[PDB]
Amino acid sequence: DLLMAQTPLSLPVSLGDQASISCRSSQSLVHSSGNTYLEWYLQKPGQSPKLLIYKISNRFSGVPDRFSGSGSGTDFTLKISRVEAEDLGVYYCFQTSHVPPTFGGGTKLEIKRADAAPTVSIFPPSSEQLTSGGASVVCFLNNFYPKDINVKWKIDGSERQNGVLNSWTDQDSKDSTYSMSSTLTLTKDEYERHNSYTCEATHKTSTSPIVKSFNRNEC
Amino acid sequence: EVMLVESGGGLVKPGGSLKLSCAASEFTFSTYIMSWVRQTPEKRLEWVATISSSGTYTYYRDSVKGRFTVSRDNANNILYLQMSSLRSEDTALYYCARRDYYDGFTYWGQGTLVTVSAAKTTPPSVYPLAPGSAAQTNSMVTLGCLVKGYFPEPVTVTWNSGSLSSGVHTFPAVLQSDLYTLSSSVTVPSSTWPSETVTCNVAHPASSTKVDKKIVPRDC
Repeated sequence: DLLMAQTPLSLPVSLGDQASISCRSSQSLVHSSGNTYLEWYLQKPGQSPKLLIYKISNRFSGVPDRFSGSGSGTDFTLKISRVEAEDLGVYYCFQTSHVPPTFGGGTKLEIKRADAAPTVSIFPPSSEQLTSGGASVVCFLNNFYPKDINVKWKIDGSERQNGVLNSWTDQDSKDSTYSMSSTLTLTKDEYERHNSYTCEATHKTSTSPIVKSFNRNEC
Repeated sequence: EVMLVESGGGLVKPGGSLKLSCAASEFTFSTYIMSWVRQTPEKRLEWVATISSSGTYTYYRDSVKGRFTVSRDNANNILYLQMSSLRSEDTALYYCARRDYYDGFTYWGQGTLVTVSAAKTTPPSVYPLAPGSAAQTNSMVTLGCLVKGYFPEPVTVTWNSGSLSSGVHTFPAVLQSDLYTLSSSVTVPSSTWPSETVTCNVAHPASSTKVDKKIVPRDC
């Protein structure tokens, strides 16, 4: 079938700098009419996809000049001449010159900004939970950059991996950082047999651990 | 001003059926080709179906032909997708989009989520996250709401009905045991809480549940 390959898969770039994303098809996108029906879309985090370019190089309504599309045959390129923080998200190419219409797999554009240390907060299980037979401790690690982070849990000084679930946001437009949550879930029974609970992180900006802790008896 | 608003998403059994709709306004709907496009759990986009402005001609991705029917109501400006013989493949966020011939998918709705699964609908348990062993560094306070053990996606989380959005992070749900769990965090000035109400608003449309949870300080 007609397949479309995007590269790179992820594209780290600094503000005001240039980025180029490429899309390659497995056969010529030149339609039997001589036309080429290649489009580009941007999906910003939490939004629907947005049309940027159609028919290789025409810019859709409200799309700035610093986006531009070019190419021919089997090779196409979208260029952002001067990257703004708002250009963050996943860029997709799309063809409808040949059956069936197919999208590329997407290129994530990452904004390369200054290092940013996480704000770490730890949240003891609400007493509202505990009747359920379980206890969930939450740790937020917010607004850090780069994304590389080492998070551990300790319980009375001993590390704990069993029961830990992590989730991380996409880069945020407003400040170009990542956030992460980490949640340690135990049975109520085990929760009550330990006293000290600790979330700690190390990051580019802090090699000695950032440590937030609480005691189960404190209020 | 151009608007496309989808609905009808939710949980459906494997081999079951569903109807999505898409209400359009602020353009002449009946003179546009309209499309359905889906986004898979791996974030890939797949074109699903297209219908001509009058409804006369329809085209489908091969894997849905004979299973899905696209149709439209040009009097009321509603695009429909009837889906049968659903499969795990069909789990996706479904967008309606205006298709301007060869000039692109120009306008997209917000999407309605379809989960094909034999697991059961479960509304979320919502617990407050009030900070412990803290009081440090800057002059902000971080609060949250744990939204635990629900099925299917999605939930919507706001804080004070949207007023507090600028300090908000909602984390992606992690799936543990045919149940999802997320947290949402809000960071506000130390002056505004606990002196003022901060409330997370959780909606889970699959279970027709809304939950409001005021975050009140921990004490002894």
